[PDB]
Amino acid sequence: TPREVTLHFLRTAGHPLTRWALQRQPPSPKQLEEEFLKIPSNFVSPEDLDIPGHASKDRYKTILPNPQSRVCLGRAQSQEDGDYINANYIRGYDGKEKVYIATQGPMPNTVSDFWEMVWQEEVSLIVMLTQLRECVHYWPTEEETYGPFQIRIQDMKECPEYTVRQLTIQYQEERRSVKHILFSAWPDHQTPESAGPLLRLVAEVEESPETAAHPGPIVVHCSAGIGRTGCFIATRIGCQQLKARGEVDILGIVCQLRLDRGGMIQTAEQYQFLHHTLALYAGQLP
Repeated sequence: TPREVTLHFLRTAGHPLTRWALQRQPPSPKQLEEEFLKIPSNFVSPEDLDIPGHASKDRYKTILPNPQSRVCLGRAQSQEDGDYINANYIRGYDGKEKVYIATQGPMPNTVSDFWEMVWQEEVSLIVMLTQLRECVHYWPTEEETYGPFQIRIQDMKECPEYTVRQLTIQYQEERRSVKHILFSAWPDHQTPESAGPLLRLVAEVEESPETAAHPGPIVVHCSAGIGRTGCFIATRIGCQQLKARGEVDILGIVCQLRLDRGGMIQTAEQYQFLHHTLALYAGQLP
C-alpha cells in the first residue's frame, strides 16, 4: 500500500513553528534536509492518467497533473478535441479550495489551451516565475488573437524586481481584465537571489484588487509548474499563517501542496529558503 502510505504521511505530517522558534531557534540545516527527504512526491504515473495524446501537451514526461485536482477544459469556447492541460487546482490558506492553479509555462502548442483555462476559470491574476536566460511569449506586444480570444496589453510597468502587465481578454461581447506579473531572476532548481524581492512579489499579489463575487484562482506558472510555483505558493500561505496565527507549519504546507499537485517544491535548498523567507516576514509583523 505505498499509495496509502504516501497519502497517510501527507495528510498527517506537521511541524508547527512559532514566530519565535522560526526567527530564533529554527530546525537546523541537517534537520531540514532530513525532513525534506521524507516528504513523498505524490507524483502520478503515466498509468494513472487515461488521456490519449496528453504527452504532446506536457513539457516533461514525468511531471503530470494529479487526476483528482486536474483542471479539465470544458471547451465551452472552442471545438478542440479533448480536455487536457497540465495544471491543477491548489488549495490556499486554511484549505480554501481553488485559490491557485499551478501549471507549466505554455508550450507553443498549448498557448490556446492556456487562455481557454484563463477564461473558463475566471482568472484575473497570473504570476510567471522565470530566469532571463531561460517558456514562450504567450501574451502579445500590443494585440493578438489566440483561438477565440482577443488579448490586448493596456499597460506595462517595470518594477525593480518584476514587470506588471495589464491585459484584457475578450470573447464575443465580454472583455475581462487580467493582471500579469513576470518575476525574473529565479533560476530553475534554485532560489531567488534573496527573500526581499519574493516577499515584495507576494505583497504585489496581495494588493491586487479583487472585483468578483467569487474570485477565480490565481494562475502561478514556471517551466515545470512545480518547483518555483510551489515555493511561491508555500511562501504566500506561510505568510498568511504567520499573520493570522503567529505560527506556521511549513512541513504541513508543503504536504498539502503535494496532495494538490505532485512534486511541489523541488529541492532541500528551496525548502530551507522557505524557512529563511518566512523568518524575514515574521519580523515585519506587529
